[PDB]
Order: sequence, then structure tokens, then C-alpha cells
Amino acid sequence: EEYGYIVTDQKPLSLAAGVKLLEILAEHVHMSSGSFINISVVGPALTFRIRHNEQNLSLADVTQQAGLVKSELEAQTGLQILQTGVGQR
Amino acid sequence: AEEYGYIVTDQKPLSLAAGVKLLEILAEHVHMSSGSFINISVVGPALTFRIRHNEQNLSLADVTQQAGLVKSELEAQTGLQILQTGVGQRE
Amino acid sequence: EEYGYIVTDQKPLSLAAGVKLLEILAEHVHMSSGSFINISVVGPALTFRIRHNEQNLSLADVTQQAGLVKSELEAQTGLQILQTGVGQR
Amino acid sequence: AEEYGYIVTDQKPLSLAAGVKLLEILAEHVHMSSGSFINISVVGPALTFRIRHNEQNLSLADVTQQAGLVKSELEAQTGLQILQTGVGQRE
Ligand SMILES: [Ca+2]
Ligand SMILES: [Ca+2]
Ligand SMILES: [Ca+2]
Ligand SMILES: [Ca+2]
Ligand SMILES: [Ca+2]
Ligand SMILES: [Ca+2]
Repeated sequence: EEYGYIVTDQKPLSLAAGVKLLEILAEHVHMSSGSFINISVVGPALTFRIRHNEQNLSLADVTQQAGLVKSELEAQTGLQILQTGVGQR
Repeated sequence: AEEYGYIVTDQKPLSLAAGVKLLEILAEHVHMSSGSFINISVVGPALTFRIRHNEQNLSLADVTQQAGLVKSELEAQTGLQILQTGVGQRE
Repeated sequence: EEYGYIVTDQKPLSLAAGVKLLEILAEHVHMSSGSFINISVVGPALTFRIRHNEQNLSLADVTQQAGLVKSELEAQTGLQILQTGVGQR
Repeated sequence: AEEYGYIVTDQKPLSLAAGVKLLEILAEHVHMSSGSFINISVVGPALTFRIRHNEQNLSLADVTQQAGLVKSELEAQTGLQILQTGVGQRE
């Protein structure tokens, strides 16, 4: 029951902005954003799981990639990314 | 500011001794000296750290991924629960 | 960007032993050891900074105290303390 | 062996003249005769010294603390960098 996390500077993080982060991330990792499932925004954090996918992208993979392209993610979504990781919710 | 790795626990607050024990276990797992974990702090429930240059070329992403793989061992050996692990960086 | 230093006879100083020194020191100065932050062991040396605290203990204060109780520190950590001070790292 | 004070510089090696200049500046700051700094040596980048009995009751802790307070003056007047200051004692 682990989830991927992207923690932002938002209070609160809007749901629309959270899934926009996922859209940009999905484009970058070459996966459909529909593969991000069980999505919730909780306080400043976006949380999600990941459906089975052809490239075998894990929660660790996508959260690592979110960290790598965070400036791209931010520029398009009007927020800052402070942490990315994996954990319970 | 540079990236840091972190582990959020269920401890209120996390003891310095327990935070370092997590790192000792993690170090032995990755076959790196625990002295290579640098700039360590415990703040509230969380442990934060960076990683020194090493021949293994282990990154913060590498170590936090590895912490996920050995999460049950980390918990069993320390008596605490790990709620989140990841990489952060201030704006 | 100054740090407190405790230089030991260790090669290398173990991280666990370094924070055990800090635990004993914290007990002696009546501060939480969690107030020792930015901790690194480098060769034989333990280095650290200090978070704001109620007694207004500085790096000079705690390194001076470490010198004063060094025999207590050593007896419990299986090492010798050779120097204490403040400096860059 | 008794405690000694020390100042580690960026000099490779530290000159005797520069080491003593640090002490002259430090002495004038603490309003003590620089002759009260005794058993002086420069070894590699470091200056080591002890302090003679004085009416002011100035200790090695006192003087090394004071060296921290006037670090920028010590550096500006000598042209070197101070990397560490402290008190040591052999085992
Ligand atoms: Ca993968
Ligand atoms: Ca940013
Ligand atoms: Ca658990
Ligand atoms: Ca004080
Ligand atoms: Ca001793
Ligand atoms: Ca300087």
C-alpha cells in the first residue's frame, strides 16, 4: 500500500494542478497519465499509485524522474516542488 | 541549497541515535562506510542527510531506493516505522 | 558556516560513536542531542552545528564543555579525544 | 601533558613570524602582554601555545573563544585564513 509523493509549496495543492504535474511527468517518462491511479491531493502533497506499464516504471522510478525534471514541472503548473518520494498515506 | 535524502518515521521526535542507526543499517546494505552519510540531522520525526563522494557512485536516489528495498529490515532492527523516504531540495 | 569539532584517535571515527559522544555531551549540558545538527564524521573528527536552544549554548560553549568532560566522553565511547574546537569544514 | 591552544591556518607551512603576529593581535585584544603566550611552536599549518599565569585569569578556552570573536581582524592583519581554533591535550 505504498504511494508516490510529490510535495509542493501549495496550501492547499489544487487537484487540477496535481494532475497537471502528472500529465507533464507522464509525457516525460513516455507513459499515459491514466496509468497514475489512486490519486489524492493532501495538504501540499500529491499522492498516487502506478498501474502496470510496458516500461516497468516503479514508484521509485517516476518520483526520481519527477525530481530530475522538477523545474519543467514547476514552470508549467505555478508551484514549487520541495520533495519527491515514496511512503504510506 | 543542494538535494538531501530523508526518512520520515513515526517517532515524535526521532532520536539522533535511532536516525544514525538507520544509516548504519543502510550503509552495511549498500556496502559503503556509514561515515559517507554526511550533514545529518534529526528534526521532528525525520532524518535528513547527504552523501559524500564515493567510488561506488551511490546517489541520494540510489540510497533512498535501497532504503525501500530493505524497509522491513530497517523497521525490525530499530523498532520504529518508516512512513516516507525520498529526496528533497529547498527552493 | 562554522562548525564545532571533536577530534579523536579514531581511524576512521565511526558515525555511531560520534553521535554517542554527542548524546553524552547533550546530557551533560542539558540539551536534546537532536539540537546537534549538520553532523558529519570526517577522518578522526566529529563535526556539527547547533540549533537554537533555551540555554543559549554556542559552538564555543559545547566544545569547551566537551573538553572539560572528555574523560567521561571517552570512558563510554571507546575512543580518545585529542582536540575540541571550532572551524570551517 | 598539559592542555595547549591552537590555531590551524591555510599556510603550508605557517611561518614563525606570522604565528607570533596572530598572538600579538590576540594579546592586544585581550589586554594581556603577548609575552604571556608561552611554549609557542608552529608545526605545519598550525600554531600551538600555552598561557602563563595572569591577573586577568585568562584561560585557553577564553583566548580561543576570543580568537573566534576577532577572526576577521586576525585574518585581515596577517593575510592568512584561520581554519580552526581550539584546545588540545595529548592522551
Ligand atoms: Ca524500473
Ligand atoms: Ca523549483
Ligand atoms: Ca511499516
Ligand atoms: Ca552561551
Ligand atoms: Ca583521554
Ligand atoms: Ca576566513
